[PDB]
Amino acid sequence: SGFRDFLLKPELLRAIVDCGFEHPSEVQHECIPQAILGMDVLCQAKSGMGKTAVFVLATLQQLEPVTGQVSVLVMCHTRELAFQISKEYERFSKYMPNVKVAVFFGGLSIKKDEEVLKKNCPHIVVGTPGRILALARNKSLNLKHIKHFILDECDKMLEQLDMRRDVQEIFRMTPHEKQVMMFSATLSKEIRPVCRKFMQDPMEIFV
Amino acid sequence: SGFRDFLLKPELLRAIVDCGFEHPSEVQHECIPQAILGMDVLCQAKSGMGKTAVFVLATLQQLEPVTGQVSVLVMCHTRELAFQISKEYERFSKYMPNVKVAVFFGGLSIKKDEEVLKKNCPHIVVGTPGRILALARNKSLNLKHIKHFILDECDKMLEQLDMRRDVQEIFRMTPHEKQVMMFSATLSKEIRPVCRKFMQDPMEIFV
Repeated sequence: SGFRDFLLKPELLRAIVDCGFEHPSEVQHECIPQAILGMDVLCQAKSGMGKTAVFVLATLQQLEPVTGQVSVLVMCHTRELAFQISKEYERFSKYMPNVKVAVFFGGLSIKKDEEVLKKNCPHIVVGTPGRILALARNKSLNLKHIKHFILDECDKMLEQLDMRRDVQEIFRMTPHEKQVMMFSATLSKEIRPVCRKFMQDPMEIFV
Repeated sequence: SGFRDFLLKPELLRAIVDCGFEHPSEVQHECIPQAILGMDVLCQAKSGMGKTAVFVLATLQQLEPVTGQVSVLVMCHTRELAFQISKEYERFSKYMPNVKVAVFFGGLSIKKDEEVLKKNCPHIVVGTPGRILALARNKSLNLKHIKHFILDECDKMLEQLDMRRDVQEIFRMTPHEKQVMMFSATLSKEIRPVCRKFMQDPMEIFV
């Protein structure tokens, strides 16, 4: 199964080989090619289909790192998944020197997060709506350079009125010209339209 | 838990756990506790035993950061390993935003390496003997503050008479009061004594 069958940069393909993948799932086969071109995506895929890899690979492939600038924002509902996402970015960026990732899921002292943003500004930020919004509101987190807006476990986030509003306020702070992708193992018929309100003629896949 | 019993500072233990590390190798279990106390180390461990993690964690734990000066020097044989060591440092210094690392493995104009030391002096330097010595000789790199002298793939380095001489000249420029640690997948009986000449009653482990 050609991960090499995708148009990926050499350093990226090499990292994938090192991780021992060799077989994209049907979802990866149908999402990655379009995701790499910056197309918006709404994807419902069961556990094991490799949803994280889809956006991790797609965003690393499009990454045009600028020191002191955050260009990728990923948000999700569970703390465990947030760190697994960061783990994945590290795995696939093994041969891409200086690609920095930071996780802001909710640690006492927002000051610590501000210090990371100020002294070792990351290129990719992964976190929870509340904390991301707080950092954005106090100006520690500059969101004017986001080129990729990604939500994982997107239904759990948007189905809750309070978290939905937070995500909406954050979205409003980012550039219009950007890629938006959302993933979840479960996307009810009722929540799908809500996800699409953040996208532009997105590719859709439900399994 | 795994690394939770290593008596590492909060910010460091957190990075370890958040990065998904819960399985210290036998080598790491035996070396880390002593390395953290500043003990010199001579270690032979097969690939996958976590040699780099040993000195990355030990040195981050002992690091007493001073703006403008390098306190940790790591040198190895292969260019690829040099860059992965850098990734390891970045990974575990996740919650230590002020700590900076740089890689100088040659290949390009030394002026560029000089540019780094004159504007963004790192606390940790990783590179090849030839280039480190050159930067040291022209004064760009001040080695009078090194508290940790580390060699990975030490046998391949000390094996070559010319590379050995470069290492000896660099060593001579560092403070007497420092920690010296050497690692490799293979330490012949003939090169072990050569490694120990740079150490003071070191802990030795050969597996």
